[PDB]
Amino acid sequence: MGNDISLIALLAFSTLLPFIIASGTCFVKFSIVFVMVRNALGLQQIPSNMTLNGVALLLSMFVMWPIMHDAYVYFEDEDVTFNDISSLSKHVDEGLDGYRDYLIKYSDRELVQFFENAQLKRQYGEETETVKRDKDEIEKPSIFALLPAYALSEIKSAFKIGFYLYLPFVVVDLVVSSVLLALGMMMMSPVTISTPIKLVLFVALDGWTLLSKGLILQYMDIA
Amino acid sequence: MGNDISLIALLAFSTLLPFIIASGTCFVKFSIVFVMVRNALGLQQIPSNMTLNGVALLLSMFVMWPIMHDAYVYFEDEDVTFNDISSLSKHVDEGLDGYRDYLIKYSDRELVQFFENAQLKRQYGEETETVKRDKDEIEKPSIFALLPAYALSEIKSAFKIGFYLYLPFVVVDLVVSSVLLALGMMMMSPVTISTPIKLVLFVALDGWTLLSKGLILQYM
Amino acid sequence: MGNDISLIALLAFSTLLPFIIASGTCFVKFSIVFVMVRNALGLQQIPSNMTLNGVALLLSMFVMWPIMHDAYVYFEDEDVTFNDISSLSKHVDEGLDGYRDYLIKYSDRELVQFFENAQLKRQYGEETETVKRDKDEIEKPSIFALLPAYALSEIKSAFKIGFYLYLPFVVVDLVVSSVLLALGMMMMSPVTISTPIKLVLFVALDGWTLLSKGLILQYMDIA
Amino acid sequence: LKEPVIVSKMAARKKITGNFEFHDPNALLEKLSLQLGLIWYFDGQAIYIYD
Amino acid sequence: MDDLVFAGNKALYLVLILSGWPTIVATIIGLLVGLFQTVTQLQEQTLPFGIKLLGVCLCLFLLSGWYGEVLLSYGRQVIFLALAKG
Amino acid sequence: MDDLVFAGNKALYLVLILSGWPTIVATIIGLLVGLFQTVTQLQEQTLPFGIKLLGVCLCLFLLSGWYGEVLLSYGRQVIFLALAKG
Ligand SMILES: CCCCCCCCCCCC[N+](C)(C)[O-]
Ligand SMILES: CCCCCCCCCCCC[N+](C)(C)[O-]
Ligand SMILES: CCCCCCCCCCCC[N+](C)(C)[O-]
Ligand SMILES: CCCCCCCCCCCC[N+](C)(C)[O-]
Ligand SMILES: CCCCCCCCCCCC[N+](C)(C)[O-]
Ligand SMILES: CCCCCCCCCCCC[N+](C)(C)[O-]
Repeated sequence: MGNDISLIALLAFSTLLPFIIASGTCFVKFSIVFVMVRNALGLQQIPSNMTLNGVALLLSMFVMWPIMHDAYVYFEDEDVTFNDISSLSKHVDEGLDGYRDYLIKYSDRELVQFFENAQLKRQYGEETETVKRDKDEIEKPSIFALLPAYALSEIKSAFKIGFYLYLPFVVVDLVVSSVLLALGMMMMSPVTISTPIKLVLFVALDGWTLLSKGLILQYMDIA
Repeated sequence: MGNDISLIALLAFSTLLPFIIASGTCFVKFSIVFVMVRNALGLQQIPSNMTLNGVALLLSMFVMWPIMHDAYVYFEDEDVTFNDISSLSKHVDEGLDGYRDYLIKYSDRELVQFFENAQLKRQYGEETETVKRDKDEIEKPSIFALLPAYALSEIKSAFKIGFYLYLPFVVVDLVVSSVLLALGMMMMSPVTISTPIKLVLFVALDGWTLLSKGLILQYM
Repeated sequence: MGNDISLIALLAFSTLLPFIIASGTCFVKFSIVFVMVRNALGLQQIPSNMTLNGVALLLSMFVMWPIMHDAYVYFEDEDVTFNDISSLSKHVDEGLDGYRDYLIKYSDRELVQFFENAQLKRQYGEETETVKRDKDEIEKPSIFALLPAYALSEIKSAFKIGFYLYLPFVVVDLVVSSVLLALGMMMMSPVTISTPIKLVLFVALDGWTLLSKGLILQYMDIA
Repeated sequence: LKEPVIVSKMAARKKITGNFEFHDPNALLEKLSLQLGLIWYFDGQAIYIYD
Repeated sequence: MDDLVFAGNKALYLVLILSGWPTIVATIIGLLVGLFQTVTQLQEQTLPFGIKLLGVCLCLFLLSGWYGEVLLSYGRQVIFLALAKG
Repeated sequence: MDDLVFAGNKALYLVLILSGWPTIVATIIGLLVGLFQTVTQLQEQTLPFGIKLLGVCLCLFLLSGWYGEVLLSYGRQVIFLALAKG
């Protein structure tokens, strides 16, 4: 390396990677969706969590790789050397925008602004605004403001998907229990019979294929 | 590197930093509240503790940042002249008042005063008439008195918030049980019917945003 | 020993080993199948997971050994030293073909191809179209595409098996209830009688031998 | 102006609207510099504008 | 603690009125179908269950919108109380 | 020692006292409805549930206060017995 501080910064980032992946990437969504699938099928032990997480990580890799590569190719250019603090600072700042875009595409601006106004001590932290005036706030917002908003915005999305995924199986359960009451076999627990029906239903839908494809298609587009 | 005993003191503090955050900052409260949300929804393993703690840590920085900035500029940027034990002691102590005031804002007086008297250990077993519940103050309690009173206050506040969060979800599933007993279907457990309802209720409320906003607003 | 970087590669591989076994190997299928059989018999604690996973790991070792031995012998060979990046990289690639060709028999073509389409560099218009000949496309899709398609297809095929295993026990569970109703003993719980029948049926069928044999026969060829 | 113009990314976040004439670019440039708070320079090849 | 008193009492009142309506409908249907079997002197187990199911499903199709209004209102209200001090 | 025995006994005694009234009213309602259904022959079975839900909730409203006073006094007592030794 040509600069000891550049080296230090690089190693620090490399040490923080897993928390950034766990808090600022689509992994947050894909991790949750598969576990909800397993619950809705009513399985305790199987598949293993590390099998599901392994798949989730592989899929998230495709989505995020283009940004990592763009930033690497941008930073490895030694084509300019820097007269001053502000020139360097701006050169660095302009490199993150490929990431900053992706966060701002999916978070929800009203939080972002709320946090911005909060880390500044401004006007005793919260005050009323008579006038509503939007100031190309897309380029202003700090990453330290963007990250939580993204996290919460995407957890919620995962719960929504899990809700939709539960309904078909609930139908099966109530139907089995009703036909058993029609037969008068009142003592017998449905779970002995309803489980295989759920299994064959999911196998016939081929839920893993549809689910995996649709998740990616929300972020990318492919022929 | 200036005075090297000041260098030793800086490296020591830097080593203890995570326990101070874990026991004397609102991280204490945010960490608990989010986990209780997961329990009230009845989920066992998702979201990960990695995610919930990451969020709590981020949010708490906004609240604490104004204080660290002031302490930094007070100690490190300003050059000052001082010459003796008393002048230095006073100079150092005065720098902490910005944090001290935060603790005293969120700590409960009779407990702080008890710990003060316990560490003087004077004349001990002093009665409730040695106190008269005074209101307005220029006292400056010790920080070793203030830290544990703070921790023990934050925890109680968290439990209180967790009381209210459980209620709606408790209603949601006793209704489901009663409807299933209105039908004949007493052999079937509510849980597989009840969970999706709780998830829609929570998204319709957008609970994550109301929680984060309201938690911040207490410290403004 | 040898090239310092080859050493690093060996140690990295050996560090990731259990996640590969857990995500790109038949262990995935056997683990699921045995647990589903336990649930079909209706046992909550017998055998232990620590017994079932031990058996599954041993059975998987037979299937996977020949590939590891062949790849080892292929690299422990002094034949050549390499002039150039393209010669070295194509020599490396030709060693993994045995594994690549194992994954190809079981992953599914359409999902594999979709993932390969996903990796290509983005374009501003939709990507320029292509069709490619079999020696890449049939013979040599990339492993970062094959691996998740394999995992998903394996899970699916496992659920399918579990479905068939449930059917005879469902039959038993119904018949026994209908006979108790024919005798009027309407209040007795039928679980108390159906469970031992299920066990008798499974031992007389010798289900463990059949499962253990046929599962291996799906991958090995024995005469 | 007959010259290429380079504008800082700090200044490019300001906005304007209206109907304008460019009879004399230099004079217009000066009036707008003092009305909007810009600063500008000219090295003989390109005009540079900053906040 | 007037706040804890309020939130605690309302939770139980809501359980009682949310659950009452389906059970009332089910009981009235149960009684009428039990009577009709007596005046007809004709008997079977399944007819009351069959009708009860339809009665409850119609009850839910009709009222469910109001169940949502009531639960959202309570959900907001309790959060504001919990975070009311600041 | 005797403090231990005393506190453990009292725990069971309080369980008995608090739970006693709801279970009484659920019994009396069960008997009355069961008799009524023999006095006029009606073979419903949710009617007991429908009535006894209202019966139990009503007395939970009535006793909501005494429940909290008893438990507070007990908690203070046992905390004293545990810590105040000299
Ligand atoms: C047990 C009754 C559950 C009813 C649904 C509870 C509210 C959450 C779902 C509906 C929310 C209302 N909304 C937004 C759809 O209009
Ligand atoms: C819906 C069943 C569960 C409701 C639990 C409500 C707990 C209320 C706790 C306080 C009771 C004593 N009180 C009313 C004097 O505060
Ligand atoms: C037998 C089903 C029991 C479901 C219990 C919950 C009922 C209220 C919430 C679902 C309402 C559905 N609806 C009417 C909107 O379609
Ligand atoms: C088959 C039983 C399904 C019960 C749960 C149905 C989903 C929750 C109701 C969603 C709609 C709520 N609503 C009517 C207020 O819009
Ligand atoms: C199905 C209800 C079970 C309730 C068990 C707890 C009883 C005490 C409830 C708290 C005191 C009474 N109240 C009215 C404030 O709720
Ligand atoms: C399940 C036991 C009966 C329900 C009451 C449980 C105690 C709740 C706390 C009581 C608080 C009394 N209060 C409001 C005067 O402080």
